[PDB]
Amino acid sequence: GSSGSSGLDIVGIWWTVSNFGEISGTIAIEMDKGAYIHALDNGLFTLGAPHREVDEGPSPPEQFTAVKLSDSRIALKSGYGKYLGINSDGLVVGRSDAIGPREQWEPVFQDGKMALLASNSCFIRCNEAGDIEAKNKTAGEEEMIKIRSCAERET
Repeated sequence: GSSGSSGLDIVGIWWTVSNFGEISGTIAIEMDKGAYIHALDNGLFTLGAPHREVDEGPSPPEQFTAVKLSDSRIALKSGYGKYLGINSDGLVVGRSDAIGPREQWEPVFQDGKMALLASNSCFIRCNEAGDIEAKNKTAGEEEMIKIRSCAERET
């Protein structure tokens, strides 16, 4: 050991992005410490169980496909084959094969931090019960997520 890639948090085949321009293609998001955003067939989303190992990749449904559009907006595609669109109530759901307003997203980056902001001018997070909904504009400490990419590197 004593060599590899110091500076960027890389795990297995996923590396943390630096800016929006880097956030492209298949990517994975992490809300909790180890837990990832899971998807449901019924049309809901809950926090999936965390990983026991240190170096491991997320599940097929846990992963999401990012797509650049405009105005620093990217489209997320659930592993099931749908687009992550926020409901009227404010619950992160995925039941549409199109890129609508609710499907549109707007990532942020301040002092290194970052948070997935919905089209309703509000961030998103999950609860202990497993209810993923959009929170107020206020960005809490837990609200901070870790965006990871698994695209072609330059090494």
